[PDB]
Amino acid sequence: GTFTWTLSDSEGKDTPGGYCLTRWMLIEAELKCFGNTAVAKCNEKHDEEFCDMLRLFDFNKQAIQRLKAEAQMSIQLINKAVNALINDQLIMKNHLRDIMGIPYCNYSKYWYLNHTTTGRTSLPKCWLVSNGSYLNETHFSDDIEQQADNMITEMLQKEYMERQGKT
Amino acid sequence: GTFTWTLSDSEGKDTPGGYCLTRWMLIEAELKCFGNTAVAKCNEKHDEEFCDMLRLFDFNKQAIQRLKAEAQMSIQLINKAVNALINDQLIMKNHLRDIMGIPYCNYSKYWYLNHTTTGRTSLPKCWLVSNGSYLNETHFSDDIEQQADNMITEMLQKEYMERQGKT
Amino acid sequence: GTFTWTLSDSEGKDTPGGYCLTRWMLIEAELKCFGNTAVAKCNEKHDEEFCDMLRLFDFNKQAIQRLKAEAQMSIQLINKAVNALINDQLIMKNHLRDIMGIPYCNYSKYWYLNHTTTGRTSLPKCWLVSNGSYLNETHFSDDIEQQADNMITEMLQKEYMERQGKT
Amino acid sequence: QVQLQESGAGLLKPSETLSLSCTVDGESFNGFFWTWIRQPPGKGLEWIGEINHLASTGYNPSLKSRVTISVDTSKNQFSLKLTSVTAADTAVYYCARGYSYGFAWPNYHYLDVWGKGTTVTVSSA
Amino acid sequence: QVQLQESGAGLLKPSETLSLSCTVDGESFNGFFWTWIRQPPGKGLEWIGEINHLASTGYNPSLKSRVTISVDTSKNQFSLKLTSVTAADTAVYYCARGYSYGFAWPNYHYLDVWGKGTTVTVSSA
Amino acid sequence: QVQLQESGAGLLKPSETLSLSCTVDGESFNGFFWTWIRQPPGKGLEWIGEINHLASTGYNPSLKSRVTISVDTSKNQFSLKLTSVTAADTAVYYCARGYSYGFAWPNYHYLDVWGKGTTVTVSSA
Amino acid sequence: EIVLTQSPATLSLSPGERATLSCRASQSVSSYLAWYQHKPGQAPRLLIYGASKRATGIPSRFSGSGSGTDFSLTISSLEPEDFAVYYCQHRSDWRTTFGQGTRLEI
Amino acid sequence: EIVLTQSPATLSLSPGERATLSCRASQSVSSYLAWYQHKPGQAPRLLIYGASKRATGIPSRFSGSGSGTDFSLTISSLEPEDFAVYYCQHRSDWRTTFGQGTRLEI
Amino acid sequence: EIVLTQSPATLSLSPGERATLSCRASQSVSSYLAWYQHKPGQAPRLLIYGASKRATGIPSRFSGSGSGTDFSLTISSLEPEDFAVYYCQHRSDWRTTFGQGTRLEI
Amino acid sequence: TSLYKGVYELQTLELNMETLNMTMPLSCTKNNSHHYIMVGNETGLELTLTNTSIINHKFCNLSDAHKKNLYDHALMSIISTFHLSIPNFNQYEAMSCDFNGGKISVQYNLSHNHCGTVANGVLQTFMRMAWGGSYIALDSGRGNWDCIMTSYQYLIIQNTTWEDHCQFSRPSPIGYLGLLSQRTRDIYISRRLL
Amino acid sequence: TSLYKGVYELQTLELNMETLNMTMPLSCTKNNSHHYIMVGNETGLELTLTNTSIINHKFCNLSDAHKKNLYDHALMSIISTFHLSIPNFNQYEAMSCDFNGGKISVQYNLSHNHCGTVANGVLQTFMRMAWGGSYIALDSGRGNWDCIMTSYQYLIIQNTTWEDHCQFSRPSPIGYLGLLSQRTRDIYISRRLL
Amino acid sequence: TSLYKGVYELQTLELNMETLNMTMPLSCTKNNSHHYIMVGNETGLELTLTNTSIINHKFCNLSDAHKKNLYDHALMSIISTFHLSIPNFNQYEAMSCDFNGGKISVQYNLSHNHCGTVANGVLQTFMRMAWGGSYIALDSGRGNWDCIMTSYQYLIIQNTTWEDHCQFSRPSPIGYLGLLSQRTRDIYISRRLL
Ligand SMILES: *[C@@H]1O[C@H](CO)[C@@H](O[C@@H]2O[C@H](CO)[C@@H](O[C@@H]3O[C@H](CO[C@H]4O[C@H](CO)[C@@H](O)[C@H](O[C@H]5O[C@H](CO)[C@@H](O)[C@H](O)[C@@H]5O)[C@@H]4O)[C@@H](O)[C@H](O[C@H]4O[C@H](CO)[C@@H](O)[C@H](O)[C@@H]4O[C@@H]4O[C@H](CO)[C@@H](O)[C@H](O)[C@H]4NC(C)=O)[C@@H]3O)[C@H](O)[C@H]2NC(C)=O)[C@H](O)[C@H]1NC(C)=O
Ligand SMILES: *[C@@H]1O[C@H](CO)[C@@H](O[C@@H]2O[C@H](CO)[C@@H](O[C@@H]3O[C@H](CO[C@H]4O[C@H](CO)[C@@H](O)[C@H](O[C@H]5O[C@H](CO)[C@@H](O)[C@H](O)[C@@H]5O)[C@@H]4O)[C@@H](O)[C@H](O[C@H]4O[C@H](CO)[C@@H](O)[C@H](O)[C@@H]4O[C@@H]4O[C@H](CO)[C@@H](O)[C@H](O)[C@H]4NC(C)=O)[C@@H]3O)[C@H](O)[C@H]2NC(C)=O)[C@H](O)[C@H]1NC(C)=O
Ligand SMILES: *[C@@H]1O[C@H](CO)[C@@H](O[C@@H]2O[C@H](CO)[C@@H](O[C@@H]3O[C@H](CO[C@H]4O[C@H](CO)[C@@H](O)[C@H](O[C@H]5O[C@H](CO)[C@@H](O)[C@H](O)[C@@H]5O)[C@@H]4O)[C@@H](O)[C@H](O[C@H]4O[C@H](CO)[C@@H](O)[C@H](O)[C@@H]4O[C@@H]4O[C@H](CO)[C@@H](O)[C@H](O)[C@H]4NC(C)=O)[C@@H]3O)[C@H](O)[C@H]2NC(C)=O)[C@H](O)[C@H]1NC(C)=O
Ligand SMILES: *[C@@H]1O[C@H](CO)[C@@H](O)[C@H](O)[C@H]1NC(C)=O
Repeated sequence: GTFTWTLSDSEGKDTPGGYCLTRWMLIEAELKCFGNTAVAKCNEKHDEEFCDMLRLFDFNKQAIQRLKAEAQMSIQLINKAVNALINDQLIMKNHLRDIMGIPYCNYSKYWYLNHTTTGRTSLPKCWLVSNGSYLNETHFSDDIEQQADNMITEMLQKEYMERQGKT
Repeated sequence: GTFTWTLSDSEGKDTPGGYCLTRWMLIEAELKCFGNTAVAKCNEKHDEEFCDMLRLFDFNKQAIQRLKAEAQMSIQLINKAVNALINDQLIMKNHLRDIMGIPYCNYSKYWYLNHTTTGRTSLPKCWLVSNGSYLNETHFSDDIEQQADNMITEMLQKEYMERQGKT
Repeated sequence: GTFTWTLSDSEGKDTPGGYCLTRWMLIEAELKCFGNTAVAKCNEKHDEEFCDMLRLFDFNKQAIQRLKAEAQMSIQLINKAVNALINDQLIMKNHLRDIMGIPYCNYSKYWYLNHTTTGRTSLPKCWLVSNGSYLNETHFSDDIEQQADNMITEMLQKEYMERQGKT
Repeated sequence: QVQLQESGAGLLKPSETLSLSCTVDGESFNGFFWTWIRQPPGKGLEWIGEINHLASTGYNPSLKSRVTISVDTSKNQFSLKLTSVTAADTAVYYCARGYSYGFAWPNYHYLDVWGKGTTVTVSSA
Repeated sequence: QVQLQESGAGLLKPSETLSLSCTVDGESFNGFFWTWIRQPPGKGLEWIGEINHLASTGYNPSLKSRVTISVDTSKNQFSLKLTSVTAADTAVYYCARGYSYGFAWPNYHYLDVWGKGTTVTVSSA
Repeated sequence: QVQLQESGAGLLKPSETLSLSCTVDGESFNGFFWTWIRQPPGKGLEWIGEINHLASTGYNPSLKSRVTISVDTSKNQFSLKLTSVTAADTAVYYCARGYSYGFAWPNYHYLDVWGKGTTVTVSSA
Repeated sequence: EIVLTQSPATLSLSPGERATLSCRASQSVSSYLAWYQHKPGQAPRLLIYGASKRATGIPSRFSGSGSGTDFSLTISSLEPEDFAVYYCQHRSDWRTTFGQGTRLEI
Repeated sequence: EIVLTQSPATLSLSPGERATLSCRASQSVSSYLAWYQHKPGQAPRLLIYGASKRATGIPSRFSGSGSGTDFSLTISSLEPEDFAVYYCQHRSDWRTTFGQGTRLEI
Repeated sequence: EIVLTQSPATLSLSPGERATLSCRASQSVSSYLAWYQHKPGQAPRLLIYGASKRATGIPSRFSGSGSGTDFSLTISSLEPEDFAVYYCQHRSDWRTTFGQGTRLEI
Repeated sequence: TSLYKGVYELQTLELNMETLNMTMPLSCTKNNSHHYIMVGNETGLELTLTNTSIINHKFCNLSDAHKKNLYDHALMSIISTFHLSIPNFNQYEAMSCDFNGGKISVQYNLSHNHCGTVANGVLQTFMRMAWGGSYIALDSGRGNWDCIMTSYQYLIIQNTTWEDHCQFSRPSPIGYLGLLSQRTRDIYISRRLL
Repeated sequence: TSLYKGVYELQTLELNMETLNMTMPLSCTKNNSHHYIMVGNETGLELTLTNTSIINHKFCNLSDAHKKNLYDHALMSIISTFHLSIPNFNQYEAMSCDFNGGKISVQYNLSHNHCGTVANGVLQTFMRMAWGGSYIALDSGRGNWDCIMTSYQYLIIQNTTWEDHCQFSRPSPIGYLGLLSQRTRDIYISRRLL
Repeated sequence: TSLYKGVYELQTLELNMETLNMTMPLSCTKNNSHHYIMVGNETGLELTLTNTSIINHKFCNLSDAHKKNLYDHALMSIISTFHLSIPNFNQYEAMSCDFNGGKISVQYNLSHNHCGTVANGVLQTFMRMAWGGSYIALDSGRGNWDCIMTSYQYLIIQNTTWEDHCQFSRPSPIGYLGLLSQRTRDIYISRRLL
């Protein structure tokens, strides 16, 4: 089947319908909040590693809060929830890319664009690795340019529909 | 994989590309026909319990009509068709919500909005249960309100494109 | 889960973001290139047999080029990649249609429309079989007509947004 | 209306084998523990054992090596055999229908339908 | 051209064992039932048995206990041993190639290539 | 600081059973191959065998049938028994701690901590 | 194993008096006890089950109570036909046990 | 088990006459019968298989027919070389059976 | 099975000279050899392991080298207490073997 | 009577899943102790949580049952799915069976951390299989994480004929269908060559 | 030549599945009785529906075959997938094998409601595995629901070398790929610890 | 510092998957030979590629270990998933185990085309389970298709306590989660009734 876990409501009011990664969920021990627009893509896309990690972290937090946590683990629980949380085929694709010598996602690192003035961002995409190191930014700058173009096009179309609605 | 069962053509001509639930499929033993707009969402969404029940009921009817039914049961038939009909992860999501004390869908009851004048409706959503009873409407009226907003917005946007097409 | 294999970049520059089937991949031993518009649907549709075949052929080519091919087969490789490549439920649906006497897709033959002047085409759809033979075109010409309508409507809508963007 | 009819010889000599049978006429046969009980003279009730329609059995430990209880669902009967009977086996023997309720607390069990009873004496005369 | 070359002693005494071998020269060994048949004097054909290249065998039930058939695919041969021969085993013995078609109706089977045949006589002289 | 205390009678007659024990004081018991070695007079070192904390063993092939090595991880001890000792078993016997590194090339193995040793003589006197 | 001890061994009571019989279990019961009446020359008769429920045809003067390890059978106004031997019975899984019995006499 | 009975036991005909032989199975056959010709001093020769199919080297005068339980071999015009013993043969799975044979003589 | 031959059997060297001892394995070793020193009246002492690294408390004059089938132990300047018997040692999986030994004497 | 945005009436429907009876099993709950999975209109399985066992031996003669081939194939399939869905099942003595004459009787012995017990895995499987109406009999002793504990000593599954049993929950195929994907997901290895 | 909306020409293409031969098995049908699954250009399996059995014993010495390790690993994988895909298989006598010398010979006995039989399950799996060109040999005796019956007494699977066999249907990997997800889905429990 | 289209700054984040420790196992690599899968903050499994075997017998007493029920259930589950994920495992002597006292010790003998060997299947499973960190120890002997060869003779899996071992790669649940779907996908049949 397909993943189904709904993300819990973001704690930060700055992103009304988005999602926030707290200081514990990040290596830089800071808070990163992504807006509703970026987070809505996580409901429809099937190949976004970041949206699978969001579902994993959210499931983790909710399970710790609503179930009585103990040190002994209920392996059964994650075993039954896994496919409701992530696309195991995304993992398989990254494995296939690895064994074929293609740069692949190891789910550690993600990049996104930030429109400084507004604070709006894009949905983070996994930072690929190859030969034991992260790709240098120049090797995938085309994808970054594509993401910037997409953010421009989607915003312009939203403005068009807005202008239409107001009039 | 993902579900694939195409809904059979609706008997009722009132909904040309929609789907109709006959008196047998409903507890109130009446006929409820949903339009093409609501039924088209069932082809693309992965978390709509109602669209999985529609696929189940349609599979049932087609099996009864095209295969020679006998009292001895073909467990194998549903066993092989199940994942082509429903998202088993939707079920897992409702189980996880149940065991976490979150209101969950038990696939019995569904609510939808009806635009009285025209008769157009929204895609039915599961009426959640908690503590052995159905949620009171006031507990999820915000979601109902959201559906009304969506039911307005998408239609208005269609009208915009309509204006574009006629001109 | 859901398929995840990204199509490799098209060799032909005529279709910048599309895909090309070389003379070996086709029975007529010719080259058929499909444009980016048709190929983009393969990223989001779940019931398109042709997009599953595209993923199969592309996986085959990439395996032959990046892995050292030997005559002994790595059954293991396809066994692990299959669900990243194709929707097995699409196959199940075609099986269910077959056993119910409904015309079904046997993944051999596909039809598409070609806008002669421009060379743009639609996403190929499976040519169904029944009673051991291919359906005559008149039996599914309505679906073909529907596809032509789609090719008009989506293009017109793009033109509308175009008019919006330029102004 | 339920009857249990008990049959079997009650006149035995030591080292022989007591064979009793109880036939059930009235109501169902599944879902009950068909039970053998005995009362020795000048003593209280003593549970011999029980069996259900699946041939699952329970025996009094002090007699396990010597007691065998069997069932025949074709004619709704159940039988008790006690091998190598000694003077301690002189008693009145009852078959009874037991019902156990374990679906909700408090659980309960009872023997509600009893047979007439068969006197069994073992002696050298 | 297909040839079945037969070998084995034909002069036997009662209670001995008959040992015949048939070697196939020509075409494949698989896909056929290599068959032993015998004809007693003043009697019709009698099927002894058959074997294929997987060592699967079929035997006449009236001789099953005492008859054994074996195969050697390395040199495309098959052998018949009949133990404890009596006067009823005096006969002409043939090896033959059988072909069975069960892929479409009507199914058919035949023995198309036959060996020369070996006379086997058993007596006390 | 690790010691390997050694105990066991060194005076034996032919056909008896040598029984030696070695207890480890210091550092861990797991991850090592506790080893028995012997030197006969006028002869080089001879590996008797080794055992780890999982009771997996290795023995010299010339003695396998006749040698047994055991462990007890409760008190970190390991024992050697040689049955039916003959004149060829007169030797000094050592227990030792072996460490095998097989995680990267070059692999290596050594016996770094040795016990004092026990003289074992077998004779008819 | 659960055993039942009945109290007292014997009772001497007049007709119309209240009779109280006790049954003590060696541990908390797997299921509530049952009470039987037994007369010479005839089979035991089920009086009470579930420690408080009358069987079919049992007069209302027979009552029961108890829980844990303590159970009791009560005859409010005992009739002349109520003089007999009374047994408490318990059942754990596939093991039925009887109390030694209490004799009720005039 | 499927057994075969041939009819008749002996046929007396002159060269140039039509010979007809029947084979009857105890039940509907698992496989259409074969017909063999057998002369003294040599191995039997496969004449017909599948009840109607001529083997290699078999002259056209040999024909066959039948189904179910009834099968027949026909020699339209018999030459002197046709006087021999004829056998029908059946095979079920791993069991081959022969008819007792019919003598075709002058 | 990997076996070890030491060369030579005995060396006659004055103190301060250079001592070289060779160990040859019947095949390419599974692991690099160890070198032990052994004196009468006491236990053997681990000198070298991994064929080239000194154990704890081993003076720097002890060096090792080798690979494949050839290994060597070297004493740059040998003190009077260095005259003893030296063993090479190999281990394959669950099998330890020793060289026959080499005697250094004045 | 409930109007949203002044023009949108809130309306409801309830599906009669009973009409799916010929093509898929339907499970429902009668009360705390009794639950059912029906197959068609003639046969099904009764699952009872109970302190009263009906089997007092340690046999489960599955291979002999296969050889005799007298049982209902659909019911055997349901039994197989249920058993293969139990997580971390590692105490074969806890399961006893009777299959004589083609009947189906299966008894799971739930007596005894409580999480790493056959009782927990069996009861979680039961919650999924009898989803809807299970909750009233379950989680009496609240456990850590998703752990379930009840006061019952046995879960018994026996064949039964059709009857209107769904007093507490409506018949539904969801539990069975959902359990289909759980099969073998959490079984332990008992030998090296499966 | 067929024009839609006056500007849209209907055109076709047919995929050459044969080019996939090096990375996935390809199934095709030669005629009613003979069907093939090819692995590469050198080896494969021949599946024959036939009244002529080639094995006349009850053995299938799988463990000895594994330890000897002489067979083709891809072919054994295909055999395993096929057998694990059979629904409700409960008659171990119906399957016999020969693996001596590394060859693969597997024979399913189809002789005998026809739905609850080994023949039905075996033939359904065969229809999925040899999908495309199976229909001509199958459903001669029409059955209830998805039930298949034929007049064939045996299904035989033997290793074979490559040859141009696909006279009735084009080679395709679809059947094998589809069966991959059916593995173990409808197997019965034969013991409590699997 | 890295602006795109003038107004889009390229920014990055790295997830601390260690925070998932209470709900899912986390695997990481310490160096070429040592790898870990931790379950919570108390226990886990150390997987070592090594020439030094620790078991020198042919037993793997899984049934007796289940019988005694002394091991950690989560660790046994991880072991089961790993072994069930190996493709084409057909040499049971290649796997030996010790479970006495509830400990977990499992040893795969990788000694010996190299593709159709237990070594290849076990190492592919190890690459998936210890993903993100296995690559340094693997692909030393390059093989056809996805085939892996190494110079190590053994893979050893033993339970261990928590320690900061993730020197070479960050802890991650991805390998274990991905392997969950691989279970039983490529196992061979060893008898007719599973
Ligand atoms: C999703 O979640 C929701 C919410 O949790 C679930 O909805 C529940 O579904 C169950 C099952 O359908 C509902 O239970 C039904 O209730 C009706 C109405 O009962 C009420 O009114 C009765 C008078 O009309 C009254 O007697 C009842 O009280 C008495 O009985 C109940 C037990 O039923 C006791 O607890 C009370 O103490 C009291 O004694 C009550 O107030 C019932 O009628 C219905 O039972 C009938 O139908 C069953 C199903 O066919 C049969 O098995 C029963 O035998 C029974 O039969 C009919 O009974 C009638 C009343 O006696 C009688 O008149 C009639 O002749 C007789 N036969 C026929 C043919 O009609 C059943 O118990 C429950 O109310 C729902 N809860 C809510 C909050 O809506 C839903 O199921 C979930 N879905 C899934 C898939 O899990
Ligand atoms: C999806 O469904 C569709 C529709 O159901 C499937 O389409 C079918 O696919 C099959 C398999 O490819 C097609 O069958 C092919 O047909 C062609 C054409 O045959 C016709 O023309 C011939 C003359 O050109 C003529 O002889 C034929 O009739 C004779 O033979 C047939 C059997 O083939 C008998 O039934 C007739 O009674 C008659 O005797 C017929 O009219 C065939 O050429 C083709 O066979 C060749 O190729 C095979 C595959 O490589 C080889 O195995 C064969 O040996 C054969 O080889 C070639 O034969 C040529 C003709 O004799 C010869 O000239 C040539 O030299 C020789 N060799 C080479 C190297 O070329 C095959 O039989 C079928 O027609 C399709 N049906 C439809 C309606 O289109 C589709 O497969 C399905 N897909 C899946 C995945 O299931
Ligand atoms: C996805 O792919 C990417 C890219 O391939 C992976 O990213 C790698 O992730 C690993 C694992 O986290 C990173 O390794 C870490 O590196 C840091 C930094 O090390 C550098 O700086 C040190 C000084 O700051 C320096 O000493 C280091 O060199 C020395 O050590 C290394 C081995 O660590 C040797 O190879 C060198 O020869 C040299 O001796 C180096 O230049 C390390 O600090 C870090 O180790 C600490 O943390 C570990 C995890 O907790 C602990 O297990 C270690 O014990 C160690 O502990 C800390 O060490 C500090 C430095 O000594 C010390 O100051 C501190 O007190 C001590 N303790 C604490 C509590 O902090 C670890 O080795 C690697 O660099 C990444 N690579 C890249 C290119 O970014 C990513 O993991 C992949 N994801 C998945 C899921 O697979
Ligand atoms: C492994 O588990 C056992 C369980 O009894 C425990 O005693 C042992 O200490 C553990 N091993 C390690 C290395 O932590």
